[PDB]
Parts: sequence; C-alpha cells; structure tokens
Amino acid sequence: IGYKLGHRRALFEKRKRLSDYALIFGMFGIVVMVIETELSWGAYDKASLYSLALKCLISLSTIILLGLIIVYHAREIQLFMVDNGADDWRIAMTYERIFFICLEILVCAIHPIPGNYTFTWTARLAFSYAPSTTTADVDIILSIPMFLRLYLIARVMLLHSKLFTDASSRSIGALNKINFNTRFVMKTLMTICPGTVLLVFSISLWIIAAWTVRACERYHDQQDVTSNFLGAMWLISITFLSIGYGDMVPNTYCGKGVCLLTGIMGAGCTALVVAVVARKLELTKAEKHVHNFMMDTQLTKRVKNAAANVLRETWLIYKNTKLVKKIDHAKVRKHQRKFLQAIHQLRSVKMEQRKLNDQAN
Amino acid sequence: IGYKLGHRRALFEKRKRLSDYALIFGMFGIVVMVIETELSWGAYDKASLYSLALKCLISLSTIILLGLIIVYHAREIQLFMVDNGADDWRIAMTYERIFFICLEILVCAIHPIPGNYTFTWTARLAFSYAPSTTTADVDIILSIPMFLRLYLIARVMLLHSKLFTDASSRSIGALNKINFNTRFVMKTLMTICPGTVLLVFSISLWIIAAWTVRACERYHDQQDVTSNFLGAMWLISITFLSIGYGDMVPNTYCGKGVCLLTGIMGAGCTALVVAVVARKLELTKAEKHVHNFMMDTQLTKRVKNAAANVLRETWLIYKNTKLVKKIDHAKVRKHQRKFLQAIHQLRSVKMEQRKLNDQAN
Amino acid sequence: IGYKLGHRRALFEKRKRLSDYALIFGMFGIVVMVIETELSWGAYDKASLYSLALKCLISLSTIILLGLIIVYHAREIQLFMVDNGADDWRIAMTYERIFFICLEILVCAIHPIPGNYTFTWTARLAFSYAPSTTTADVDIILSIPMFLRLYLIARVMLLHSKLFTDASSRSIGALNKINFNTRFVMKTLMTICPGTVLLVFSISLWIIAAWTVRACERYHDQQDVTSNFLGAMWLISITFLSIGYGDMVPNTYCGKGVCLLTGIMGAGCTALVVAVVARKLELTKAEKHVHNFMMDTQLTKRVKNAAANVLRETWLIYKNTKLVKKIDHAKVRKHQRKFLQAIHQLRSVKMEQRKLNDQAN
Amino acid sequence: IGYKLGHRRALFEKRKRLSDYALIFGMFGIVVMVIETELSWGAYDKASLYSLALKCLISLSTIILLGLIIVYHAREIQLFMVDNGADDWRIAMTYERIFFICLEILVCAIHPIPGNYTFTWTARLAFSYAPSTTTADVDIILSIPMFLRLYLIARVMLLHSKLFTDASSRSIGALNKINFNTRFVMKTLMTICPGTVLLVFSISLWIIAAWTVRACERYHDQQDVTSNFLGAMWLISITFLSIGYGDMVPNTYCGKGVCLLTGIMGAGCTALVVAVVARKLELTKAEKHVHNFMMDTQLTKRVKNAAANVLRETWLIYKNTKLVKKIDHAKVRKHQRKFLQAIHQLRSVKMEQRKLNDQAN
Amino acid sequence: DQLTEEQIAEFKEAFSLFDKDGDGTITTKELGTVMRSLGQNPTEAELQDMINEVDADGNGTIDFPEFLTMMARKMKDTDSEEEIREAFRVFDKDGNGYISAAELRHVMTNLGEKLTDEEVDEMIREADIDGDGQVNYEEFVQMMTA
Amino acid sequence: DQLTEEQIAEFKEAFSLFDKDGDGTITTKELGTVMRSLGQNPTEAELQDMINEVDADGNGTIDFPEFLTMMARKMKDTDSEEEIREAFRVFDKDGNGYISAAELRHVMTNLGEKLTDEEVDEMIREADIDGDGQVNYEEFVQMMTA
Amino acid sequence: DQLTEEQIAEFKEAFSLFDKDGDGTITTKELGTVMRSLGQNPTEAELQDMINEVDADGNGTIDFPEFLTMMARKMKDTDSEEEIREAFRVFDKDGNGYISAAELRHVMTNLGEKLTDEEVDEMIREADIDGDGQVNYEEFVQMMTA
Amino acid sequence: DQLTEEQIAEFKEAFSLFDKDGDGTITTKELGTVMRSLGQNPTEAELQDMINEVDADGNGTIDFPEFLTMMARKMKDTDSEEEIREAFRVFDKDGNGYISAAELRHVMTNLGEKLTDEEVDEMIREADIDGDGQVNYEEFVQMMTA
Ligand SMILES: [Ca+2]
Ligand SMILES: [Ca+2]
Ligand SMILES: [Ca+2]
Ligand SMILES: [Ca+2]
Ligand SMILES: [Ca+2]
Ligand SMILES: [Ca+2]
Ligand SMILES: [Ca+2]
Ligand SMILES: [Ca+2]
Ligand SMILES: [K+]
Ligand SMILES: [K+]
Ligand SMILES: [K+]
Ligand SMILES: [K+]
Repeated sequence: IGYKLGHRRALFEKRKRLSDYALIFGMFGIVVMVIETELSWGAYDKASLYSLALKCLISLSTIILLGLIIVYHAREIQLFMVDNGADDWRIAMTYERIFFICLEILVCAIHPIPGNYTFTWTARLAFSYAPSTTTADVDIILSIPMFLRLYLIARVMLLHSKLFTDASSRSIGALNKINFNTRFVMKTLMTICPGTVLLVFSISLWIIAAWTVRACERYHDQQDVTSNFLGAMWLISITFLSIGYGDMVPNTYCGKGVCLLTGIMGAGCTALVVAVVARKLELTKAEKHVHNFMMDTQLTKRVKNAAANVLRETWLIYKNTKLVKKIDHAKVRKHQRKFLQAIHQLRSVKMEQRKLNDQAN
Repeated sequence: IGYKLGHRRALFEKRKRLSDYALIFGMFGIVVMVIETELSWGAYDKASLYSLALKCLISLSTIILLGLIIVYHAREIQLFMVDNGADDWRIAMTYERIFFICLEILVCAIHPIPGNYTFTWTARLAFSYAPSTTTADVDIILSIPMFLRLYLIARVMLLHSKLFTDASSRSIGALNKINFNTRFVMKTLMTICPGTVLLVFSISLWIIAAWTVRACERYHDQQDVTSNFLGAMWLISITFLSIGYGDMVPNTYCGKGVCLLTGIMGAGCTALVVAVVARKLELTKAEKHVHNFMMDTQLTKRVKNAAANVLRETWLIYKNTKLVKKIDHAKVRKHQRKFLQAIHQLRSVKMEQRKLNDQAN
Repeated sequence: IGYKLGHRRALFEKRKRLSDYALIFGMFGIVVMVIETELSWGAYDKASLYSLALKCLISLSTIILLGLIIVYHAREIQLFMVDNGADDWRIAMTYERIFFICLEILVCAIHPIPGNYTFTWTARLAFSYAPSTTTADVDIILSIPMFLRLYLIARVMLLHSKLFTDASSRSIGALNKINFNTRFVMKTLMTICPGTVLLVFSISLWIIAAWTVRACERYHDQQDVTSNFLGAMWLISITFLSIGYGDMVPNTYCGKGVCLLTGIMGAGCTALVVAVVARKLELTKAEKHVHNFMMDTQLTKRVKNAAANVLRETWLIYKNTKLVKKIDHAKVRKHQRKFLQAIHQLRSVKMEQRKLNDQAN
Repeated sequence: IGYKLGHRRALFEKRKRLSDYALIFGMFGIVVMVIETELSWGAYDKASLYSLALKCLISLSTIILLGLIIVYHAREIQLFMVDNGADDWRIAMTYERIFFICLEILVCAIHPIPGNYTFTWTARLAFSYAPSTTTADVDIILSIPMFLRLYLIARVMLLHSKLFTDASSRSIGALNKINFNTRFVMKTLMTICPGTVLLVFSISLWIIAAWTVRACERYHDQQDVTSNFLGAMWLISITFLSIGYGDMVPNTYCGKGVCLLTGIMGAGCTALVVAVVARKLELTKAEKHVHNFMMDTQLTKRVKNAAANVLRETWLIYKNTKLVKKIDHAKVRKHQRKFLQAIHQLRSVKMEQRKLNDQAN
Repeated sequence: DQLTEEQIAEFKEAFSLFDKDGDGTITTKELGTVMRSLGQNPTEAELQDMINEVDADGNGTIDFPEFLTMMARKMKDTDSEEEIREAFRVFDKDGNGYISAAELRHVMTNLGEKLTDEEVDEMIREADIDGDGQVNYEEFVQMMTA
Repeated sequence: DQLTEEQIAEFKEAFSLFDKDGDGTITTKELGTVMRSLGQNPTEAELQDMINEVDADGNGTIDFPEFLTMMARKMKDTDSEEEIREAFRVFDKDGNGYISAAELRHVMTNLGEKLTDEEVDEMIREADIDGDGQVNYEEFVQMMTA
Repeated sequence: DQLTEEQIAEFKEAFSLFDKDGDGTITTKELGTVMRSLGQNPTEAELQDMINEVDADGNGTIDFPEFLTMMARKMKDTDSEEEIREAFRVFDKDGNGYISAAELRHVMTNLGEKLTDEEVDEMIREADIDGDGQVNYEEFVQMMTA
Repeated sequence: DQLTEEQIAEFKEAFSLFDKDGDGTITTKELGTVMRSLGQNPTEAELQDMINEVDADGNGTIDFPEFLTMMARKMKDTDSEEEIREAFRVFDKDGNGYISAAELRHVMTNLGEKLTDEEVDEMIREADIDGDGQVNYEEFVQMMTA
C-alpha cells in the first residue's frame, strides 16, 4: 500500500533526525566541561563569573538534551504502534521498556550545577604510605560520569547504517528473518574491517583514560608525577600492555579503577589484534599455486644433481681401487666418505619432495 | 521388577537428603568463624565469653557434620551393595575407598577449638627488609583451612543435577555406556554456559582470596596498606591479570601463597575467557548468506562503474588527440593518467570479486 | 643371517650398559658438589681437610666418567662400522663426529679442583645503587656449569626406550623408512602424555634454578632477601608466570641470567599447558550424542508449551471483548501483551532448535 | 622482440647496481656516527679536530647517498615509461609518487653537521622525583633518527630476490597475474623459514634498542644504572617479555619511547614464536602410522590379558565356593574384589581401543 | 507519504533482484533461485502458495504493484495472521489441517499455563460450530476479524 | 517399596521415546532408529537377540511391563552374566562358541596372572562335561547359578 | 641491446616448462595441463585463441621465436589493447560482440563520471559510422592504432 | 649368542604380524595388507619382486628362515646395492632399465660436481662392454662385486 509504506518512511526519517541533535548537545556539554575543568585550576577560581556562565551553558544544554530524548522515545513508541497493528499506546509499555528510559534520563541528567561546594578528601600516598588531606570541590565528582554520554554515537551509527536504511537490504533480510539490531551491525563491521575498529577504540580509550587519570590525580600530587599528561599517557600504555606500573602507582582510587579497566580491556584487545595480524600474513590461492610450482621445479633440479653426484663418487671409487696399480688409501677413504654424504643428501631431498607433494593435497 | 526399582529409588532420595544438611552445617560454621575473626580484633578480646560461646557453636556444628558424613557414607555403601548383587558389605571396602573417607574426616575436623593459646610470629617487612616480631593466637592457623569445606557444593550440584535424576536420561545413557560422574556434569556445564561458570568462579575466588590476604596481613601491617580490604581487592585483581605488584607486596608467606595461587588460576582463566569472547563475536548461519548477497551486489555495481570510467577516458583521449585541431598536451596527459587509474581500479575490483566468490565457495 | 643379527644385538647391549655408569658417576659428582657447597659456608672453611677429601672424590669420579665416555664412543664407532659394511674405522671421522666428542669431553671435564684460590668480586646493589665488594672463592665459578651433565638422562631414556629396543618396532619402521633418533621419542612422549613431561620439567627447573640463584646471591646479600631458599622459590615462580619482580631484584648477573632463562621457558610452557588443558575439557562422541538427544527432547517440549500459550492468549482476548458484555480494557491490554510475549518466546525457541539441528551434523 | 627484451633487462641490472651503493654509503655513515658518539664522551671533546673530520666524512657520504637516490629514481621512471608504452615522462608524475621521493630525501638528509651547538636539558629522576638539569649537545638529536636508513636493506633484498630475477618465475606469475611487490617476498620468506626471520629481527632490534637507550641515558645518569650496556640489554630483554621494569625505569622520554616500542613488538613476536614452536612439535604421516600400528598391537595384548584374568578369577571363586568343604570367606571376598577389578580393567581397555580406532578413522 | 519518486526507485532496484529477465514478472523459478542462494530448498508446493498469497489476478504473476503488497507484510515485525498459523501446525499433523476436539481439550489443559475446564468447554462449543468433531483450525480467520 | 504413581510417569515418558507410533509396542525398526542416532549401526541379527532376551511372551515385541525389566539390568553398574560373556568372545573364533581345551589350557597358563597346571587340570575336568573336546563356554550360566 | 647468450638460456629453460616432451612445439594440451596446476580450467575455445594470438605461421603451434613474443606482452604491467577489451565484455551480452547504440547512451550518461549529451552524440556518430545500429566494439583497435 | 632363544622369540612374534593365517607362510596379499595400513598402495608388480628378492626356494612364499634374511638388509642404515640402483632410476623413466651413452655423457659433465672428459671416456669405455650403445646399468652389481 502506498500510504502504509510512505508513513513508515516518514517516521524513520523523523527518528533519524532527532538522533543527531542529541549527539551534538551531548558533545557540546562534554567539551565545555573539559574546558571549564582545565581553566578552573590556574586561570580563575571557583568564585568568579566565568565558571557561573559555563555551568549555566552546561545546564541549558542538558535540559535541551533531555527534551530531545523524550521526543525521540515518543516517536519510537509511535513507530512500534504502527509496526504491530496496535491502536493503543498503553500496550507498548512494559517493565523492560520503562526501565531503560529512566536509565537514560538518569545517565544524561548528571552534570556540574552552578554554585560553590567543597568537601574533605583524604588519601594514602604510594611508596611512602604517608597521609594526605585536602579540600576539594564537588564538581569533580559530577563531571567524570559525563563520559557515559558516548552511547549516542552507537545509536547514530546504527540509524545511519547502509544496511539499516536500504530497501533491498530489508527486503532480502525479511525473507531470511534477520533481526536488524545494533549487534548485527557491530558483527558486520568486525567481519569487514576489524583493525580499523580496534585502532579507533584503542586511541579513544587511551586519550580519555589518560585525561581522567590526570584529573583525579591533580589534587594529591605535589611532585609532577601522575598529574603530568605525558606520564599519564605512558602509564596507560604500559598498563594496557600489562608490563607493570614502574613508579607511577596512583595515590587515588579513581586512578586505580581506571588502571583496572584499562588492563581488563587490554587483556582481550591484545589477543584480537594478534589474531588479526596473524591472519593478515597468509598467502592467497594463486600465490600458493605459483610458489608450489617453483618449489617443485627447484626440488626436481636438486634431486637430479644429487643422483648424478652419487654415480660420480661410485665411479671414482671403482677407478681408484682397481684401475690404478698402487692404491692410495687416503683417496679411496675420502671418496667413500663423499659417497655416503651424497647418499644422505639424495634421500633427504627425496623426503622433502615427497613431503611437499603430500602437503600440496 | 517393581520392588527392585522402588528400593533403588528410595536410596537415591535418602542419599540426596543427607547432602543438604552437610552443606548447611558447613556454611554455618564458616560464617560463624568469619564473624568471630572479625569481632575478636576490636570489639572484644580472646579472654571474654563471646569467643567461648561462638567456638562452642562451631564445635557442635562440626560434630553434627561428621555424624552426617558417616551416615551418608553408610547409605552409599548400601547403594553399592544393591547395585552389584553383593550380599556382604566387606566386599566394598578397598584401599582407595577407605583413604577418601579418612581424608574427608580430616578435612572436616579442623576448626578453632575453645581456649586461649598464643605463639610467636616473626616476619621480614617488604621493600625495607626490617624485622618484625609479634605474639599471635593459634586460632588463625586453624580457621584458614576451614575453606576446604567448599567441596560439598559440587556434591550437592551433582546429586541435584537434572541429568543425574531423570529416568529418560539414565535409560538413554545405559544404551551408550556413559558414566554419570562429576566430570561429565562439569563438562556439560562448560559446553552449555561457560561464561556464567567463569564469572561465578572468578568472583567467589576474588572475594575469598582478598579476605584471606587481609586476615593474614593484619598482624604485621601497622600502616594500613595490605590490611585494607579495598587494597586487598585491587592487589588480587592486578595479580590475577598479571600486571604486577606495585607497592603491595605482602610481608607474610600466607599472602605470597595466595598471590601465587591467584596468578596460577588467572593464567588459564584469561585464555578461556578470551576464547569464549572470540567465539561469541562471529556471525551465524543465515547471516553470512545475507551479507554475501549485498557484497556481491555492491561489487557488481562498482565493476560496472569502473568499466564505464575506462571507456569514457579512452573516448576523451581519442577526441582530444585527433578531432580537435590544436593539441593541448596537459589535457591529454591528465586523461592518460586518469585512464591508467581507472584500469587499476577495474582490476582491483575484479580481484576483490574473485576473492569473495572463492571465499563463498 | 643368524650370526650377523647376533653380533649386532651384542653391541646394542654393550652400548646400553655403558650409559648407566656414566649417569651414575655424573649424578654422584653433582650431589657431592652440592653437599660441599652447602657445608663449606658455615660448618668448615676452605682450608680444612673435608673440602680436600670431597674435591678428591669429585676428581676421581670425573676421571672415571671421562674414561666411560671414551669407551662408549669407541663402541658406537664399532657399531657404525658394522652397520655400513665398512672395514676401516677412518671412514667414520667426518669433521662433525670429532667436534661433538670434544664438546662432550669439555662439558664433562669442568669441576672444582682441590686447592685454595680466591678472587675479588664487585657488585651494584638493587634499589639503592650502592657498591659492594668482597673476596670470593673460584670454586663457585667451576661448580655452577656442572649442571650441564644432565644431557645423559636423555641418552639413557633413548637407549632404554621400548620403541628403540623392540624387534617388531624396528621391523615395522624399516618398511616405512623411519629414523629412530632422539627427536622421534620426544615427540612420541609429547603426543602420548604431555602433561607429565611438562610437570616434571617445570618442577626440576624450579628447584635447580632456585638453588643456583641462592648460591650466586649468598656473597652480596647481607639482609636475608635473595639468599633465602623460600624467597628464591617465590621469585622463580613469579618470574616464570611473568607477574613481576617485586622487591626481589638480584644484585648479581647470575640472578639476572637465571631469571631471563626462566622467563623465556615460561613464555612457551604457559601456552603449551593452557592448550593441553583446553583440549582435556572437551566431550567425546557418545556423550556428545547423548547430550544432543536430551537437548532435542527439551527443545521439543518447550516449543509445544509456547505453542499452547499462544492459542490460550488468543481465545481470551476474543472472549473478553465479544462474548463478554462490558469491556475491561485493562484485561484485554494485558492479554495482548502476553500474546506478543508468547509469540516472541515461540520464535526464540524455534530458532534455538533450528540452530541445534544445523550444528549437529 | 629481441631488442625490447634486451632493453628491459639492461634497466633491471642498472637499477640493481645503484641499490648496493646506497646501502654501502648509508651503513658507512651509521658506523662513523656510532664511533664518533662513543669517542666524543671520554676520549676527546666537541671542540677538537677529530669531531670535525668525522662529521665532514658523514656529510660527504650523505651528499653521495642523495645523488645515488636521485639517479635511482630517474632509472625507475625510465622503467615505468618502457613498461606502459608511454612516450612522455610527465605522465608518470602523480601526487603519490612525488610524496615518497620527498619523504626519502628528508629521511636520508638528517645527520650531525659540523660545528659546536648546545642546549639545556631538564629531566625528572625515577623513584626519587628529583629535578636534574644539564647542558647537552644538539648532535644527539640529529644522530638518533639516522637509524631510519635501514629501509634500504629491504630494497636490496627485493632486487636480489631469486623470484624477482628468474625468467620462469616471472613467466608463471604473468600467466597467473601475480604482482611481484615487496609484500609477496616477505610472505614467501615467512612461509618458508619464519624462525630465522624472527631470530634475526629480534637480535638486531635488541642490540640497536639497547644502544639507543644507553645513548639517551648517558646525560642524566650519575650512578651507572641505565647507562650500563649490560643493564640496558637486560632491561630491553625483560620489557620484550613483559615481565616488568624492576628498578631500571629510565629518567628520559627516550627510554620510555624505546621501551614502549619494544613491548609493542614483543606482544606479537612472542605469539608468532610460540605458534611456530607448537607447529614444529607435531608428527608426520609415516610416524603417525607407525605409532598407531604399535599402539594397536599393545592394546590387543592388554585386552587379551584382562580377558584371561577375568576367567581366572571366576574359576577361583567357583572352586573356593563349592569344591572345598570348609569355606574360608576371606579368600572368597578377596577373589570377588579381584573379579570386579578385572572387569573394570577390561572395560577400560576396551574403551581405550575404541577411542583409538575412532581417532584413527 | 505517497511514495515519492526516489522511494519508488529504491523498490525498483529491489524488484530487479528477483526479476533477472527484466520482462516485468517474477516466476516460481526466479523466486526459488534467490531462496536457494540464502540456504533454503523449498519445494514447488511451498513456492506456489507464496505467489497466490499476494497474486490478485490469479495468473501466477507478481508485478510491481503486487510486489509492494508483499513487502508491507514482510517488513512488519509481527503478523497476527502468520503467527497463529505456526501455532496450530505444531500440533497439526497429516498435512490436512484438521484437529479433533479430543486433542484440543487435552493440550489446552495440560500444556502451558493451562486453561480451565469450563473455559475450554465454552471454547470448544464456539470452535466446534459445525459439530462434526473435526475442527479445521481455520477458525482464526473469523476470530481475529472481530 | 513398590513404584509410586509419579515414578511410573517418568518411566512411561521414557517408554514413549522408543514408542514413536504410540501403539504400545516396540518393534525392531523402532529400536534400531534410536541407536542409529546415537552413533551405532547394529545389524538385524544383533537387534533380534535384544528383544527376545527380555521378551517373555515370545511374540518379538517389547511392551511396558517388559520394558521395566530391561531397564533394571541396564542400570546396574556391573552385570556378572554379561561380563563373563564378553571375556569369552575375546578368545571365541568363527562365531560358534565351542573352543577346544587346547587353547583353553594355553591361555590360562601363559596369559594374565596364569594358573597352576594342577588348577587348570581340575578346571578342564569340570569344564569338559560334554567330553567331545569342543568346550562350549555356556557353562558360565551354571557356574554362577551354583 | 639484443639478447645475450645467457639470457636465451633463461628463456629456453622456461620454454621446457610447457614443452614437456622436448620437440620444439607447444600443443594445446601442453598449455592446458600447466594452467590446470595453477587452479584454472579453461575450455578448448579459450585455449585456441591463445595460440593463434601469437602464432604467425598459422599452424596452431607455438615455437621458440613465437614464445618470446608472447612473453613480451605478458611482462607489461598494463596492455592498452587488452584492458579496453575487458571493459567492453562487462556490458557485452550473448557473446556476439555487438552492443546496440541504445545501451551506449545509457551507460555513458548514468554510470561513472558520466558524459554530457553532446559528447556521447559525437561519440556515437564516430563509433557508429556504418549506421546499421549494431555497434561492434572492434572499433577500439582502430582508436589506439591511429 | 647368535641363536639365543629370547631373540628368536622376539623375531617370531614380529613374524606373526604379517602371518595372519598362522600356518607359517607369508603370501603376497598378506604383505600388501600390512603395507596398506602404513599409507602405501603398491601394485602387484611392485610387491612381487619383494618376495623373490629374498626367496631362495623359488616357491613365492616367505618362511621364517627367509624372513630373518630380509630383516638383516632392512636394519642397515645404508645399503650400497639399493642406493646405487635408486640413483639410476632418476634418469631411467622408460622402465626397461637402459640408458644410452649420449645421455650418460651429458649428465656426468654438466650435473653435479661434474667429471672431466678424459675420465668419462674411460668410464664409458668400461661401461659399454656390449658396444651396442644401449648401456644397461647392470654394471653396478659388477662394480661392487669386484
Ligand atoms: Ca521474469
Ligand atoms: Ca498477477
Ligand atoms: Ca511401535
Ligand atoms: Ca513380548
Ligand atoms: Ca611438445
Ligand atoms: Ca607456429
Ligand atoms: Ca599365511
Ligand atoms: Ca621361499
Ligand atoms: K605480563
Ligand atoms: K601475557
Ligand atoms: K607483568
Ligand atoms: K612489575
């Protein structure tokens, strides 16, 4: 039917459009938070007006993002109603569906609110076991969880997927009853180009984790060890590869948790990358055929050479032992040694030829 | 025969019932021991009455558990007599059978007895090589081995197994001569759901090993490093992954032994988990079939485009070289470069299509 | 003929007998060296008579071992002459047989000679970078290489091999042209029982390496860290598993070399052990068939249950909306939700059954 | 055509000749740089004449190498013109081709120029976090990148390759449409002899990285820890195997970068080496057949022995039960135990034989 | 919502996948060839019931207007018509499409969540309107209509 | 002890695995099919000796009361009657079961733990009841009986 | 430049790879066996056009002087004659080598970078000089020739 | 020592591996069956020359005394008779075992370490005793015997 297919396409585009705005308004807030955190350490203090303005901008972006999420979920419920022949929206409200909306709202609602709030922080230093106490601001607690807003990139990639938005792809998949969920696209990407995915994921995790470690280690490091950015990069790299900590053990449980997560991720990433590299070094069918042809040629030549050498040595022994009148025993002994060596070489090359012929099967 | 099958079934239920009581009376003792150990450090001392009462409870539970084990083994011997057509119980008593009963009794008999006993403990501190001497209680030596009572969970799982207690399962297994032992159930569980088993085993080992390390490190740590519970958790996690020790080296051989066991277990657990994850990321049937169809369509389209480009470049070169009176050499050189590029693209896409067809073969 | 086979068999037994005496006279010297090294540190000094007597015993055993090696090689040359139809022994020297005899003599000739000799030793301490100088005896340099006499165990195992000394085995191998060298037996043992070989090799290497590390660390350790035997065992264990060094870094290049060798060995041993463990956890054919049968039965039952649920949910909706007068919309909405849930469960179980049947073959 | 093939062959030889001179003039400069760096630390200073002479030699060699590279690329462009039926060299100049020539020139142009230049260097010491400042020469910055000249060895190996310079191989590749690039030769070498390639690469990387670490650590190490050559070798070896750093953490970003590169390389090298070792421990076809034959014979013998034992025990039980007048129950019970044991042994050996036959299927 | 030209072009490209000949109709062998590449081997009897399900002219021809109708039902997540088909054929053997009242009462009281005796009695009474005993399970055609 | 009603249901459900037709009778082909799916290919000769081993009515058909008897023997860990049969079949040639005392004396004095010549002399004397020399190994049925 | 004596030896040795029975002639079956070892199974029609491509005597046999000519075209990275020919076979149907002028206008204005209407109109006029309608793509050889 | 009873028992047990019948005779099919289990598939002609190689009675059967002789030649690491013979088969493919003097001079002056013309001239003169030109390589047994 013309209307029925046209109605579905309109809702698909409307749902696709709303996903880009959410990503924009999440990334804007993340970038502003990073800038505020960096500039509130040495440029200005937490009682000035720049912090107030930046946090007001963050709050406004958060409000807009929450509204966009609500509208997106309303449109998705409309699509569900269309796709199942249901004329009441209350049928779509299950316990599983309600929980995820609340989880999304809770994740996207956390941000540093304007104001001036402080608390007391106590830590135990590394390699010296000395106590350390300082007064810190609350906004560091509320800004680290803001990185959870990165789940919107997966949604945007799924809604912009070529397979997800192709009439022929859907038509073929319907015949085979294939669910076009977010897991199918990830598996397809892993089958197509695993190395690119692994590299991008590793670089993004590296940068984000190093910045987070530096941010947590600012407060208790008075010696420029774990608050250095290059030092944090090196520490994350050596924890990812599981070489050790050196003298870069954090004095904070935030750094310890980030290091544990980095090690857990690296444990699997290393194996996956190694498997991909091992697969990349194999030959193809035509290359294997050409290589086998050439190897057979050289093996035939060497077999012929060894066979000739054996007969040469035999004739030399016979000549030196009978035709010559006075027998030089050194010569005949040398020729017998060479005869045995030639026999061994001949049988070795024959064995190699047989092994290659068997392997070619 | 009705009676023979009925008698056999009754013994199965009687043996099944006795296994739950042993698990209950072992876990009760373990929990009471943990509570006593925790509360005897700061709440009260070892000369009060609460310790006496708790240790008396532990001893009573131990006595009941030993009695239950004896009755269980008597019932199992009766079942053996029924299952082999033997009318004398002395036939069932072999050297192998007797040894395991004594081993079980010895394992289940160890517990902290009531009283007040102390000894002298000397240790060498880590990273500083300084001697340390203290007086400690004997009950810490007798309470750590109490974790060996966890072998009853496997017995309870085996006796409650669906395969072990299903008439059709036994009927089918008899025709194929299959031994329904503990190893078979473990292998079946690994084949069905390995990830759940690995996760549960890892979490239980993590918690138990961290508590044990803290308990051994209480006596010689006066700086809150290895006696901290979160620090012990982090140390166990980083030893499991084989990243290093940091500054968390124990001052006691108990901690060293626990770390060695954790590393040995992790060496294999990591590989098993990685293999499972790698297996779970692959496409299934009816998904590769859908993927290959779209790949073939895209390859066909790109081959047609490359051929069109080649023909267009050829025509442009011919037109610019002959039809036009003057010759602009820059144009013809550019068109020849594009012609070569199009040829290379065409052969590349042809090779890719051939490789895809060979893979799909 | 009869005599030719009889003469050949006599040489085999004569060569077999001479290999046991060499192993005995090598192990005796190694044990005496270990005892002398242990007892010359605290019991007596190097100017007493016990050291002289023990070193004289070592020298006598070394002389006897060298004589035995010479006789063994003479017998092997006789066997070579018999086995190739040669009537002169000079046809056996090939610039390679000579080299290995000299290598064996050189390896077996090193031992601590009687006397009193000292030299100056300077080392750089770990974690403090402090110089350390002492005067040490030369016999520690001459006694460590004595562990190279362990290559005789492989020779004894080869000459006592069932395959090497079985008439039927040789008769069958001759038809297939199989070389019964020392590499064949090792590969056969690895195919049959790899775990036993791995365990024995690991335990022997552990003990020997720990003793060697302690022996080289005696001279420069004045704090009982790397000279402790249990500490050396723990250090070797954690270097084998590649967890780290902790605070157990040696101050001597003996320890560094032994740790490097232990890490190199562990890198491969861990992979071999985990591969064996993974291979030992799989099911066999009959139990696989039984498991598949039971799973098929369970899937059949669950599919029937889901199919019943679907029809149950369908009727109710009609009944509570046509047959019934008033319409309770909550009831019909609940029943429609349950209807959708039942449909999803049915398709899920059907997909699982199809996957099982597709993977069975 | 005779002339056409003759002209093509001449260019191949002319291109081969120019590649050896570039390698010679690069290795000469590298060796002279190493000697100058070693001798400018303790023998003479940077204001003498020996440094001037050596750096003048380096500059002259660099000029000659640049000229050789230019001539080589001109000859390669001539080859391209011949091989594509073109008549103007401007058709060969693309963006990709131009970029690589400039990259090569830039890589080969860096070297320590004559003069006397210094700068200020500040570093943070390890395990103590103490600042360190010194004045250093610029030539250390310009001499480390000189190791990038090692890419010429691959070019020389490719141009001297047997496959690349054999008429039959080229003809077969032409019939099979095989691109004889530098990647094909590397894959062929990996298929033929991977262990040799791995060993050579590891040893060269070990030596070069250790020398580089020592050279960068000279300036800030006043305690002979990371400036020692053997210590650098040990540090590189233990970072390659990912065991840890010990107390050998560098105070310079040179060492940190080199250690990161060494760990990245080792992560893959270890897996490749262990895979090769695992592949090299397997039996061949004839060895497998002989082993299976012998195992079948042994299994047959053991089956017959167990079957005989069962009947012997049965007869003994019957004889003691009835034929003897007085019944000694101890003997009867012993014989019944032995009867059950024999039955179990028989069925175990039968199962083993069935498993062997199924495996050999 | 009126299927603009670009949207029709996408369905035009999809239609050409089955319509290899380019004439403008999809035959049984044309449809069967595609399904064979996806890992299925349907019989001609299975194939025949798919064309006539969507075919409206009764000529075994699937043109472009009919191809759109087939897609609409396929893109749907759940089809109440087809899901009820699969439920009965689980218990429907002999390939005849008839279920006796004896087995229908048994399955609905022992399998699944289980109905109650008076409910199945009313259900059977409504189901067995004919009264012959052989309840052809096509009653859901009028059951879901209301 | 008897059998509870629930216990009979478990065995009845197991019986339906072989009784696919629901006729209450297990035929030779019904028993063969389940064994083929388990990885075994017995011949009709091997199948026939299985039914009549448990069959008591002599009709070559296993019903429910006979099915219970078969399960009792199969669920035992060791069956002394069957294990002695397997030992004899190892040394049994030509598929007849009438091995002579020549091989019987040889195997019992050279293979395994071996028996004294006086022991086997009494053993053969008791074994050789027929007296022709072809010792049928069916004597084991009366060996365990007494 | 010419061919030196050692260079001819290299090409002579390569010649013996196809010519198994040394007689100076390469037959159709000799070439086919070599290509079968490389994973290719050409038909006799495909093989036949290979010999006469380089055969100057017209005897259906490749000798040493003709073998050198075949090698020269093979060692080239790109052959303008061959690559243009392969492009036409992409759109070539029925294996006749003729393409209607209707298809040319469609491919050159919708596929690839695409040409304008004036460009293709001139191209059709030059390509289809005969005016019959069927455009044999043999006109490609006269493009590079002049 | 040569006829120790333990050694004869070891070889007697090995003899029973081929002698499946137990009579004491190894037939052609008995030897072929063993070689088939080892991964080899010899023809009747190949196996026939094996029996008569060690057969002294000429009856075509290998008994125990002949079995010992076969083992003695097999246990040797190197047999001068066989290895020299195997080298000739490399250049002898027709199967009749005849090598012309033209190829013999060719191989010995270009392949391997090569011999000078004077030595091969004497070698050919000594080898070509018949003078017909077809140099049968039976001279190798003459070389070793003398
Ligand atoms: Ca059509
Ligand atoms: Ca129609
Ligand atoms: Ca039946
Ligand atoms: Ca019956
Ligand atoms: Ca020919
Ligand atoms: Ca010709
Ligand atoms: Ca015979
Ligand atoms: Ca004979
Ligand atoms: K590690
Ligand atoms: K690792
Ligand atoms: K590590
Ligand atoms: K470490």
